[PDB]
Amino acid sequence: MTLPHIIRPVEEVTEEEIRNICSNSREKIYNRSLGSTCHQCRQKTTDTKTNCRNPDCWGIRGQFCGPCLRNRYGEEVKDALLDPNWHCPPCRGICNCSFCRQR
Amino acid sequence: MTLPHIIRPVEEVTEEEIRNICSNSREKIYNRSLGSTCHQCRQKTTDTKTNCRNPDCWGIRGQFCGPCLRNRYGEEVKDALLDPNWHCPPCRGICNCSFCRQR
DNA sequence: GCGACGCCCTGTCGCTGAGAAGCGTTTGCGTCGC
DNA sequence: GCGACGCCCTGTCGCTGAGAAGCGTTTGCGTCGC
Ligand SMILES: [Mg+2]
Ligand SMILES: [Zn+2]
Ligand SMILES: [Zn+2]
Ligand SMILES: [Zn+2]
Ligand SMILES: [Zn+2]
Ligand SMILES: [Zn+2]
Ligand SMILES: [Zn+2]
Repeated sequence: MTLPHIIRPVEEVTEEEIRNICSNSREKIYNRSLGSTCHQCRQKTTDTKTNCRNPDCWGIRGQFCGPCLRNRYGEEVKDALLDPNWHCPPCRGICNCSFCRQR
Repeated sequence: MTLPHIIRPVEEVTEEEIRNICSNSREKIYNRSLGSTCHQCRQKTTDTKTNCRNPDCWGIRGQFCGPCLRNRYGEEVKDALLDPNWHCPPCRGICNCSFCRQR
């Protein structure tokens, strides 16, 4: 029951995907089917999340919303999506979410 | 895709289950459907395996065949099945299988 | 001390259930003679 | 050094793919006045 992690090439990031990056946590649209869960805030919403490009990454641990990457790590989702070598904070061992920081 | 770990009470261990404990690795009967995998030797066979009674155990990591528990840990499967508090070597942190010992 | 109301940077954790498995290439050792 | 054949305690590792996710109870702070 692990969601397959697919690495999206930087050249295939579209303008609509960039525009649908969340700019405020309260503006999110929840969808139990088409939404994607942010690893940090654990909300399943339809705004664009990051895509970890580490081949050894798995599941949703690499998916971060606009506000969460902005506020918890000082990184922009738009920059991460256009970064060919971007690795998620869990991959880098620097994730400060409520679960990863006690561990 | 994790096999549910069910704790079998000692009072419900039957005579047939005891008799079907493997006494020699070469006598095992392989069955891809009704067999059970031994965590140590990773063979899926129909001989009786151990049942870890630690509630926090999960999956097949607690299932050990007769010869493997006998040879790798000096414990008898019959004694382990009749032990109300028996915990698998992975739970005890003493598993010496090819995977757990490099880790 | 517990939570209101402004401020600026517009924000977060709890809980359950989660945490592989098994086919394939798989079976000890020591002392010999290839 | 690589693998045969006896011995006794009758035996084991490699590899792929595996390694949660998301609903619920969820949103910063400081300084006030309850
Ligand atoms: Mg799973
Ligand atoms: Zn988030
Ligand atoms: Zn990652
Ligand atoms: Zn984390
Ligand atoms: Zn075994
Ligand atoms: Zn166990
Ligand atoms: Zn092990």
